[PDB]
Amino acid sequence: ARVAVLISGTGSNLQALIDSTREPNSSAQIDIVISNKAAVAGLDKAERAGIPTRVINHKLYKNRVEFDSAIDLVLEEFSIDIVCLAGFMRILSGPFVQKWNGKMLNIHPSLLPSFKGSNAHEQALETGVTVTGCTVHFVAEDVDAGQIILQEAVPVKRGDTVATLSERVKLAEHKIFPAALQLVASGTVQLGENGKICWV
Ligand SMILES: Nc1nc2ccn(CCCCCc3ccc(C(=O)N[C@@H](CCC(=O)O)C(=O)O)s3)c2c(=O)[nH]1
Ligand SMILES: NCC(=O)N[C@@H]1O[C@H](COP(=O)([O-])[O-])[C@@H](O)[C@H]1O
Repeated sequence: ARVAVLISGTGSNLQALIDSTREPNSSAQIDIVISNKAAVAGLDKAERAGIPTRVINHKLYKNRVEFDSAIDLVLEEFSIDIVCLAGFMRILSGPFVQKWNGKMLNIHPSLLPSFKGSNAHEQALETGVTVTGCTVHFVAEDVDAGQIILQEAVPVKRGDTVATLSERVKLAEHKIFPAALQLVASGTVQLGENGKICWV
């Protein structure tokens, strides 16, 4: 399965995916890394690994559909089968999400459905949970319909901040995200006709 990784920043999840896809038994190959922001560290990791990179500045487009079209064109150029969102900070348009339904994964730093949206760690700390975690799910038009592939719980320690909590959660992301990619790329997991997760 040919994979694109969309990033917006540091790219530690990207790096975890690169490491796992270079394993002999990997069913996924990363063929293109797309950032919406230039000069982010995730682009260096991609280039260091020999993976083509494309910057597609969302700010240069009129709306999301024009921006998403630029991305979709690169995905077609590279004959992509699967799209991993790994720190991607742009909400995607409905038709794009529809087109890639059942083919686009996302890592989210909470135990969905808890703490949706952009500041999950902030919300978790404000709420005072002692257990949080991360979630790999298929992307639907809203974070609510996205079918969940894997999750891993992570403890919240007393005194945790966004910096320390996100550091601990990221260790779990770097585990379940490569595993979830391997599950989908190998055909072991897919969206069924029900639209719910199907294990083969
Ligand atoms: N249709 C759809 N699209 C996408 C893209 C990722 N996910 C799944 C990941 C869900 C994680 C939560 C969030 C991700 C991005 C957020 C956001 O607010 N982006 C602002 C810029 C904010 C900023 O950087 O200051 C914007 O795009 O305007 S929130 C989805 C999805 O499930 N459905
Ligand atoms: N909007 C979703 C979101 O906030 N996802 C989070 O962004 C980080 C990306 O880090 P990375 O660039 O080092 O992989 C990850 O911690 C991921 O859980």
